[PDB]
Amino acid sequence: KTHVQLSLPVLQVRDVLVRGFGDSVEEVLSEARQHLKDGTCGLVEVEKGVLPQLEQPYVFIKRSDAAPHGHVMVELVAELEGIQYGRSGETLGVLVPHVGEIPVAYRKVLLRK
Repeated sequence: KTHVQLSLPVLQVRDVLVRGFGDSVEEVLSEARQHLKDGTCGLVEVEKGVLPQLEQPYVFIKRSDAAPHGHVMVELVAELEGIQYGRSGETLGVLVPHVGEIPVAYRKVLLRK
């Protein structure tokens, strides 16, 4: 399928134990996609002071369209030293590995895979 319905655990930035996916734009997009498939991916909602507490390169989920079955359609965009790789809509948050942190909420998305 080109799209997959996922429910992403929303984590508080100060709870996150693994604060990014790796060391290059290509690796973080790769790793993010693998963790999304494996159900081991969390979402941090971006506000003032969140991104400097996480590791670059960043992987964002961004709204790709204006929401089947409650699931917002999203795609992945990476960012490193102020340059983004991908072009998409509004940020829903920054993806991180999930290693058992307790979420505050779930975000239903339809991921372009």
